[PDB]
Amino acid sequence: AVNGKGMNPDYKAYLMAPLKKIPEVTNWETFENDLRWAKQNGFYAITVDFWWGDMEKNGDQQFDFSYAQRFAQSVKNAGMKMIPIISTHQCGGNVGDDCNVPIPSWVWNQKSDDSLYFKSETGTVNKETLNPLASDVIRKEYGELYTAFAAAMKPYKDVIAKIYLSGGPAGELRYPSYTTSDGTGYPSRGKFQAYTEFAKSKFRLWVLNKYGSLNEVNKAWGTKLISELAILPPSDGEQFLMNGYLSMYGKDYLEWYQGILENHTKLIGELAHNAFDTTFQVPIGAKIAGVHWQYNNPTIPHGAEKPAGYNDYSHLLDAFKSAKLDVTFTCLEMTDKGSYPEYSMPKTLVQNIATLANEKGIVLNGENALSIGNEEEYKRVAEMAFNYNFAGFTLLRYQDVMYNNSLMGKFKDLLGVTPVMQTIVVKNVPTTIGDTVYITGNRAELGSWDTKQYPIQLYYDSHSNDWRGNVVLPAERNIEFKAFIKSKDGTVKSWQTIQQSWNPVPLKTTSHTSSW
Ligand SMILES: OC[C@H]1O[C@H](O[C@H]2[C@H](O)[C@@H](O)[C@@](O)(O[C@H]3[C@H](O)[C@@H](O)[C@@H](O[C@H]4[C@H](O)[C@@H](O)[C@@H](O)O[C@@H]4CO)O[C@@H]3CO)O[C@@H]2CO)[C@H](O)[C@@H](O)[C@@H]1O
Ligand SMILES: OC[C@H]1O[C@H](O[C@H]2[C@H](O)[C@@H](O)[C@H](O)O[C@@H]2CO)[C@H](O)[C@@H](O)[C@@H]1O
Ligand SMILES: OC[C@H]1O[C@H](O[C@H]2[C@H](O)[C@@H](O)[C@H](O)O[C@@H]2CO)[C@H](O)[C@@H](O)[C@@H]1O
Ligand SMILES: [Ca+2]
Repeated sequence: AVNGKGMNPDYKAYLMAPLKKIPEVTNWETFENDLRWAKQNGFYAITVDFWWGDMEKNGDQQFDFSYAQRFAQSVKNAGMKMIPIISTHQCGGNVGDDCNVPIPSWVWNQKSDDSLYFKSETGTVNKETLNPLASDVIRKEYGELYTAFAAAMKPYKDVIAKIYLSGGPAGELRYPSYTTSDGTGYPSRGKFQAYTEFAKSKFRLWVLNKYGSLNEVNKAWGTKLISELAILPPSDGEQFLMNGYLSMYGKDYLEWYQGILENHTKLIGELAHNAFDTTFQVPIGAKIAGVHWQYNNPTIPHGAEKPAGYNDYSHLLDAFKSAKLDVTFTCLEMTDKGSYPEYSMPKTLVQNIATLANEKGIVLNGENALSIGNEEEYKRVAEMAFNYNFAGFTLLRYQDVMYNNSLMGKFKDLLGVTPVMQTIVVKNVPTTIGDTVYITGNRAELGSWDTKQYPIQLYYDSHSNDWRGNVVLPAERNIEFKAFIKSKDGTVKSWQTIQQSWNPVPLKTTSHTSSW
């Protein structure tokens, strides 16, 4: 892995349940057998969307957690674990969606203004999830839902390994900037979603709070606004993305725009910990979307991410740290393209995100954005998961591997692995002052023969005059590896004579000793 490290010892593989209720896909008894099959293939737990639309459909405080309890019961019967997602967003309308569960229709009647939903640059209304600006409504509703959910599920604490929160559309903390109705679906630029009167008012008040008066606003932005009502979000999204973002106005607008998501993150994290820490005491997390298109568009740099709300990932992740929420990035199986017209750089995106997360000490989890039908995508996921310190990987989705033994087997081999500590010892290494020693191998867990950025470092043992390292390896998987030497300048000086192997890596911690 990067930084002379290896795979994360806490790595776990997860399986996404279907979007629709289990009975609409199969039966509970078969489902229990599926779970056992999943566990046998290296899956630690099943993640599942519990839709707000299903749990509080009829009206405020009219809960129904029976499906969830029933699901949990079967999970318990299979001797499995589960990760509930309190899906406060609509199922249907997003990529891969095979469902139709809008959030409770009554919620939209909690306000007479337009504070609850989103409106795009062109007026497209979106009601997939509550507008995070309506923090008062969010605090109440989410607080009540989380609290009631905790009580109803308390007797199933034993099978709940983690709890996920939904920070926006598709269960991700972002704005609904890429949708078919708004004409912003991949791979087009996204449209900003701050055009409801309420959003314009909030931005206006935020700006005036920051500078005090319009006169000071005009001084800071170098503008000549005639009235406070002239303080508005971008009137021309395209022009803003081309050059407007560079101005002090642009920086302020984006700070506010992303800031809303950061505050929302802190709010839901607070509400979740209050409702769950005592009852379950398990990690809590939220998701960030991989908006990889328009990444390197020369004309509109990161033209899809900024409208989605992603302007500064470092700053965004800090909010997750403050809220004590683990992060899941949802797009690891893709390769960089960076070519017209999509300007897609998903791999670069994931690496940057993973790097920030690791630096900040944020538990990082990953998912594949689209269904995987080939082993190559699994290898791409593995390269990212095992070289960028991911603590977990969740496969979308259930059916793809449950009904494809071939694919299921590839997954077990490459991603359904159990990490195990092992000591690697290499003797008679002809190193000189300044040299460092590393090992690299065939599997992703070993850096896939990369010597530049993914090798695993070994350390000299002056007591035994050899080089050693405690490495995390995939249990019961065959491996091939070789130690090699890097000079002070970082140049690879030489390699170990014979290629080593472990067929397979022992389940119990031990050591592998070989000579250079
Ligand atoms: O069961 C959990 C949730 O499952 C669904 O949400 C998934 C979604 O299906 C999945 O695609 C994803 O990854 O999120 C991002 C993704 O990271 C982005 O890349 C992008 O997807 C685009 C593709 O990358 C691109 O190649 C092309 O296909 O266009 C895609 C969409 O424009 O956008 C999505 C955001 O939706 O993760 C989520 C979260 O698990 C389901 O929708 C959701 O309701 C469930 O909660
Ligand atoms: O709120 C002030 C004005 O903001 C926008 O205008 C921005 C524009 O979005 C940006 O691309 C450019 O670089 O700067 C101007 C401000 O000088 C709105 O479009 C205007 O209607 C607002 O008055
Ligand atoms: O680059 C992929 C191959 O890496 C190694 O091959 C090394 C070899 O170990 C070393 O002794 C020699 O000097 O250089 C080659 C090429 O870098 C693995 O041993 C191979 O299995 C990989 O395919
Ligand atoms: Ca309520």
